Amino acid sequence: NLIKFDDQNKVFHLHNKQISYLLSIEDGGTLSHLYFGGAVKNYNNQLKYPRLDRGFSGNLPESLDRTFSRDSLPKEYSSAGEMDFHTPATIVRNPDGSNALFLAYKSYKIEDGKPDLKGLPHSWTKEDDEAQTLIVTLEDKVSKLEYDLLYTIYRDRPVIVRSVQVHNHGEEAVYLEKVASMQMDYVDKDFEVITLPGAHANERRVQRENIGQGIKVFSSYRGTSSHQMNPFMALVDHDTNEFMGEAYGFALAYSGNHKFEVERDQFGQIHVNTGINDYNFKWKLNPNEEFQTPEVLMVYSDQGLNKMSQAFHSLIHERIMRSKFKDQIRPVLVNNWEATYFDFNEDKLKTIVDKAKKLGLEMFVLDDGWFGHRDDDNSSLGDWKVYKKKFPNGLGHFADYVHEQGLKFGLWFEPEMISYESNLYKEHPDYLMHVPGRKPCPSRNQYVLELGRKEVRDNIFEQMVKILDSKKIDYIKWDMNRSLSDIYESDLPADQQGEAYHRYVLGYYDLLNKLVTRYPDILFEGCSGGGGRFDVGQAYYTPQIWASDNTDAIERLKIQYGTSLVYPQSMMTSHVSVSPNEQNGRITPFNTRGAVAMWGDLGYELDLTKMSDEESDQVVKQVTEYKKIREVTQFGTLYRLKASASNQCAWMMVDSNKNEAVVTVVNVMAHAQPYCTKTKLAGLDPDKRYKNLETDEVFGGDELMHLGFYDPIERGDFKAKMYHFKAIN
Amino acid sequence: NLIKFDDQNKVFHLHNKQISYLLSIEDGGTLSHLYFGGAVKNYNNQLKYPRLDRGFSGNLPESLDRTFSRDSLPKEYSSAGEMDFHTPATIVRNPDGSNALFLAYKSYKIEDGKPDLKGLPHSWTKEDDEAQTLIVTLEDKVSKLEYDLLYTIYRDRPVIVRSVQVHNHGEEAVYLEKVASMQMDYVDKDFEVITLPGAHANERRVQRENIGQGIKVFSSYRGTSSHQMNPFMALVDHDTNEFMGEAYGFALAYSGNHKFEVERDQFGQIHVNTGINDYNFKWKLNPNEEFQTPEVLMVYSDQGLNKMSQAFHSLIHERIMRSKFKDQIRPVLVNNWEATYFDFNEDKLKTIVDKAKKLGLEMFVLDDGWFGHRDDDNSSLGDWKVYKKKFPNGLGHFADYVHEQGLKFGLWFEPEMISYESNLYKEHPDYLMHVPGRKPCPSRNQYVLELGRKEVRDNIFEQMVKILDSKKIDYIKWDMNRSLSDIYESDLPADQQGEAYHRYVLGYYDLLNKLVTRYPDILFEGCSGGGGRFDVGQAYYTPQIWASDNTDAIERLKIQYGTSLVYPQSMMTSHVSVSPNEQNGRITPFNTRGAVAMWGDLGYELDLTKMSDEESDQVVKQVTEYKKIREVTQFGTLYRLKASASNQCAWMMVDSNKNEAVVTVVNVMAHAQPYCTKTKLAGLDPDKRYKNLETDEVFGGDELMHLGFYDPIERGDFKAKMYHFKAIN
Amino acid sequence: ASDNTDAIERLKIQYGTSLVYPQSMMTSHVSVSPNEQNGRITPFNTRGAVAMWGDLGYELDLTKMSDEESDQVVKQVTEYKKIREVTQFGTLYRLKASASNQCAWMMVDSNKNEAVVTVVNVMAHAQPYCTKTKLAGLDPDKRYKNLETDEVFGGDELMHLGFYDPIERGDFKAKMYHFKAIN
Amino acid sequence: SMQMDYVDKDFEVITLPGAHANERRVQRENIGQGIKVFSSYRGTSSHQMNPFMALVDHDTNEFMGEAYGFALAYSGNHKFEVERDQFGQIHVNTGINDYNFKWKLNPNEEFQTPEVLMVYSDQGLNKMSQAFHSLIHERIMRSKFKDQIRPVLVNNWEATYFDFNEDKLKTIVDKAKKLGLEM
Repeated sequence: NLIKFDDQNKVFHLHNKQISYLLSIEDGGTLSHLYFGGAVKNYNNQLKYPRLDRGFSGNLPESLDRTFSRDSLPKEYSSAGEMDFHTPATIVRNPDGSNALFLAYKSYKIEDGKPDLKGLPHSWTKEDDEAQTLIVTLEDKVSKLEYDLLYTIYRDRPVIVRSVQVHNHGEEAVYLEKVASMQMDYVDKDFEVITLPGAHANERRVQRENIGQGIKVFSSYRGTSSHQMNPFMALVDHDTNEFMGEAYGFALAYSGNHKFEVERDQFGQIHVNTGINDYNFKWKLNPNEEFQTPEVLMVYSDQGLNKMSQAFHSLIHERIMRSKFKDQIRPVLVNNWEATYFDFNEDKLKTIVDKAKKLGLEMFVLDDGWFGHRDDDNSSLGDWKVYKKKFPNGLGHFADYVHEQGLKFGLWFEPEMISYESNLYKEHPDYLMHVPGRKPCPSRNQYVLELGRKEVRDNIFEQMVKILDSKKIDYIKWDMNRSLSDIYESDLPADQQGEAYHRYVLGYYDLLNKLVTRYPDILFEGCSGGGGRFDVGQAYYTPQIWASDNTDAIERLKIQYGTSLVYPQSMMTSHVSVSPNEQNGRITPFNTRGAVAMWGDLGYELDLTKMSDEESDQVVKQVTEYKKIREVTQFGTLYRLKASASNQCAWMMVDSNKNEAVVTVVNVMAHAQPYCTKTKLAGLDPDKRYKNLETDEVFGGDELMHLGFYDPIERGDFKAKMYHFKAIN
Repeated sequence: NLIKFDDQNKVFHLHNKQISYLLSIEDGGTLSHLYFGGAVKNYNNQLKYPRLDRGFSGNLPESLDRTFSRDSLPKEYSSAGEMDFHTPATIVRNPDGSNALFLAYKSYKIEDGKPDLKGLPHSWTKEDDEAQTLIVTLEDKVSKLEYDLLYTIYRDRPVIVRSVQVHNHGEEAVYLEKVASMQMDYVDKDFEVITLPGAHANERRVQRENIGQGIKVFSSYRGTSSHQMNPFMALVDHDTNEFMGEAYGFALAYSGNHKFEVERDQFGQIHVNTGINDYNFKWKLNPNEEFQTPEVLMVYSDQGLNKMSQAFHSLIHERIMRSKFKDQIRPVLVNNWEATYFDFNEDKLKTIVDKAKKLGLEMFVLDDGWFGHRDDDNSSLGDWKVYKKKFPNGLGHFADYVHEQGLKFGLWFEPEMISYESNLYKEHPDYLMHVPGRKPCPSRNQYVLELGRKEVRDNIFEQMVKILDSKKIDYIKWDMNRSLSDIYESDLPADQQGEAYHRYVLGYYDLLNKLVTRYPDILFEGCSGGGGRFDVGQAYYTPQIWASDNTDAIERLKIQYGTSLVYPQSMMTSHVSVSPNEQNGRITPFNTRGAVAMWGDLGYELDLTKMSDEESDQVVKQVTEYKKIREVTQFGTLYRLKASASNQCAWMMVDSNKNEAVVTVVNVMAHAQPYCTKTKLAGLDPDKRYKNLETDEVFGGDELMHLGFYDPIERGDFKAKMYHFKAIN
Repeated sequence: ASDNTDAIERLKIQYGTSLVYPQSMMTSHVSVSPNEQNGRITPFNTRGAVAMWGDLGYELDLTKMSDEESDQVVKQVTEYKKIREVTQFGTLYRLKASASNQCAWMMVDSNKNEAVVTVVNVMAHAQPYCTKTKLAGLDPDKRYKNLETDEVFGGDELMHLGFYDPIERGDFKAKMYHFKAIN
Repeated sequence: SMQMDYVDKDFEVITLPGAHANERRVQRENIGQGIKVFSSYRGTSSHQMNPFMALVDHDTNEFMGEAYGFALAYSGNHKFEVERDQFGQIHVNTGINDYNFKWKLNPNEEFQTPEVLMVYSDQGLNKMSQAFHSLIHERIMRSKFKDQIRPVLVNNWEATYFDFNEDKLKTIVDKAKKLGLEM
């Protein structure tokens, strides 16, 4: 069906209408990568790697053929100790102290659908016939280890999904010092690389570079996927842009330490690994045990980055996210954090609720400060019980009030964290993650829990169900405000402390899965001081994620633009916040804040009771208009049109039948002598006729995409305009 | 004089007329990097790092101050487990299984001269007073480790030399999983990075790149400094070129596995480590032991890359090389490898000696094939006794014949290597480096010796002195023709197998040092399939090195150009070889091979007896000319003028008093309609008057550097011209 | 120099004008905000600092200024009279071009005893990169007192080390420095 | 007014294009084969293209590298031509634009062109600019005021446009006086 093995020339071919993926069994049972790209009907050996004696690239054991080398062949995988000098995909530590591993082809099987990954988020299928998986097994006969390489192709997607499962069939333990989820080697490709670096309050700007000889590394070891480097990269041709050219995307489905490596070697070849970062990673694999890596989603586009991005959005939204809310319009909420910070009580919050109701908002979210005795960020983490001074009648009483006003109710937690000045720390001080005999380093004056221990998770779990069993909470904002610095797990032997990072993430997933599974009618929004854990693995549990603590309309342009490179727009949230902006002091028009916050799932995060009449009227109009378009903005096909470095940022959504489109154009710097700009649309049907619903003028889809229209000329920095088109009969 | 500590502001200042280097003791005893660059007389706290609370950049143990972080401060050093998220300079494994180290300032001392590095090559002083060394001690009071950071400054050079010595003052062992020789952090610099990648027969092309957010790694783990990536890196301004702009050069004095890391972080700062590669590196440091790293040479130029390169040339030549030959003109020799390969006997070689004498050559080097039963490269490594079939009366009989013809005699060895097909292997099979139980991988159908074992080194040492004590050998070419792939040392415990790479190099150095020390009157030429081990460390033992097995005049332009970026031209050798070229098939003029080969130390490597009469005449003239100019070409100050991607490559040497200059200009591709080009000189005295010794015309130095001269126009590819100027009274 | 009197677009106009023409040849006025030609909003102090690069003037209805703006004018005028000999006639060095997100320049009197430096930041950032400003045109062996802080630095320090620019929130912000050689 | 031909130079060209309310941004380009023309025929030297050009090495910046500056001393139509030819040589003309220029020169008459100032810097654009500043200020400008501090003036144009009378201007004058303005 989708996957065939030609036993004549030892070539595996994964194939659908859009893509072909070819790999083969070369000399020494070496698994060789041939091709990933546009579909071909057949293969006829034209990509067999040329034989050449290359100085200092050595050969297979006992071989006299100097023209074949594992140091030059493009491959599907690699290891330390096989006469390869590229950065290896896997590294094993053997009882004799060596790091040797020499993998050779053993067998394969082809099966329908794709197997569940134990303890990890993963992509899946609705019907078994919609995908197939190839599992190629390699073995080292001396250490008796077997590596299963998994490859999944979906029938209807330009996607290959890969991961690795290691098995110890020997009599002694080994340690896994590194296990990449995949490796891909290219020949005669002159790619550029695109990644999404950033910082707190500055996530995921698009960065794009040449690849020189050596290794470029994009990674995190913060215990999280991180603000500073998203687990994603794309390889593109020099000329690829948003609308044309080839692109290969690689998204790692994992929310902890990642490592993407892009190496160009001495023969001009590009070698790529992705998976769990090997930094302090050393997994003890006992006899008869197995280790499963997270998976990587790989997308090929033959036609620009929007098309690449759209394939990620569709896969994530349709075959990764489990939430019952994933296909449901998301509520327009007010969140009180920037509005009040810690300085509030119930009565203060009730006036905000009352104002939210008059403005037509749909949900009120209670943010940090409701619990323990949290008056500031120096205490109380670990004590998930209401702070009575602020809620004298309990939380249920406030929740009832919110519901009474026609609003849903949301609540913030930070389940992974603990403060010295908490009841939790006084009763269970060993729950705090640290190295015994060493003072731990603080970050935001708090510390991290040992989520690798069941007892620790059970305690936090029980605290939480005590609040959530009332079913008065409709939504949970799950936050996480520091990286891991003191890496240890107190109940493991010394020789297993290389497991602490990954066991932390497994425990996080386990606790999280337990809560979203127990409360399927709760909308969970992920958060980590903004977008510090914004990845495909997280999507599996939370259908939306706070993109950034930076709520400036202008800096949000670059953050939402970069985020959309991988993640569907319904997965990121965006709030209208006060001006001057609280993080950078920028002054922006209220209407621009609105229009930028409608790209993600719209909400409000400012003190609504302090808005002028004029601002309130604008909120009324924004919310009324958003309710009419949000099915299209939240779930339509997304096209990036213009990137902010150009002084304009523009994007649009089109519904799946191309009958309706919503376009936004934002101008950054004003100029006294402005150049005329045009905006051209994308993704319309050239033979439909579209009415501009503001002006009632009608335009062929062909006109909107080829002619476009003039952006209106106006004075003032930071101005936006929106357009709404609908196909007529 | 050169080093001061201000104990009130806690600032160390190393200073001479050219450079200043500033570092301070910051909060928490954190050693902070302030500045390295043009000299300043005083310092007044203006570079104190700004305090800002940065999200997810955590703080010191027990500190309430969030505006200071080891994750944002620029530093002299760093480690895993100190709340820093950059790639760490050092990583330690403790008995409790953790990788935590927390270093804090302990004390300093300032000494004259600089201390010897045990078991390693290093720079040194002739008079104590020409340099001073600052040693800053940092400690971790829990593990009781102490790290000594050494900083040496020479009075008359724009150089800082750095290394690290780790001491275990606790009661239990630790393991060192990484120990960088140096770290340097920069603020608000938008550098490009230059490196010297290549391949076998394609070494050290200049590569130049932008630095994006993430980590760029330039490294080797071939057990040698390598063909693929030289242990060198420079950081430069975007507008820096050969003649102007700032440049920072870093050369690691080490001939094993290296790793240069250049990270640009989330706050736009650039973070650099250099040292021994941490790949499979794990050094067990028992109580009361120490570990010394190789040193790094750092050069600052405020005026282009020529001036940076010249500071390295001068340091290497005057204060690193130890050979009695280092200041002596190098012989014009013939080497028979490309002339005959393996297919020769004594009588064939004698005709070549005879022709060499007629042509005025000064030395004959007997290359591979003279020993064991070496008829091809499938046997005999490890059997260093003459091959009686080829030398029926012994090696001394041939050596004597060479001397009778008035030439010196050189001999090739590959002391680090072993063939299965050898007496060495038959008698001592366990000398062969391999993981017990695993067939080793072959490369050039040979294997590596366990140089980490005294027994093994002594065996080879004794074989070699038996030949060399005859006093009949004036020169040794020391070759090494494959990388290390099966990494183990049979006499170490399993938990010390992470010492195998570094013990191998230490053993190599130990054997090499012993031999060069016993034979001060022998000229040693290093080699490793060409330039696979061309580094500052090797220079300490061998004053010249075979630059590449590529002997094509045109590809050698790029190899020699990139080589000269760090290494004095007297350290590289270059031979006129046959056309068509044996490696790439290019056809070049005999004159062009001559001119390109006089940049390095000139030699011939082709069957002299087969040359036409016209070529013999060219050789006679080349050799007669070279003897006149070679004091200037071999030891004069070097200036690169034009790089070959321009279609021209040009360079010149000027003697120390600027009275004599030799210039070479090579045109690569001809054109039917050629543009006129000019060549301008550099490094002359503008107020001297220089006679062109071919034409007798006289030009002011100012004219030669400002006006230059037209290059002659000719047809034909791959043509060269040389000029020789001398100052007149 | 231009009918455009926006402090921010004036950075590029004044920068390109100075490529050829002495600064005393161009005039620059403090004008109202929002700017009348492009609608940009800028701090009053930034308009002052950019308008002192050329020969300073005011072009706005002085009778409509708030008391706070009038005090700023009094202070701008008082400061400008002290320094204008150097800013109008000192040797001009451009230091930073606005596309870098900063525009900076400085004037040094003919004996290198006095210098006036201006640094203007265009876009604010939530997560700002530290920047330094290095001076040019000073005597490396003179010692120069910052007249605001009273701290003293060698000419060599000010040109090779420079100093950290202060980190502030808000778009379109300026800082000036006045150095004078001491005995 | 002049012509300059270069051999084996791989210059970039800097010019000062703009528009009304947007004059003299720095622009910097490669020179390909063909002719690049920078000019005015507005009867003035113009907002759109200042009569100035510099040729610089690729690595030249504000502080280092060679630069050649060419300023045409003329306030009418100019034309700067930078031609790179079929043999890689660079040919430059500067003078009065020839566009609808046709001057009848009778027997025994003469025609004098405006002059071009050419500056060579061996050390960056600041140094080039400083030489233009010094020449223009000391050897071109004739005005008695050229060496005198320039007055801090208020100009009423953006303050009132056309809508004023004397009484209104007098209130602005009074306020200007309180603020310490001089004209």
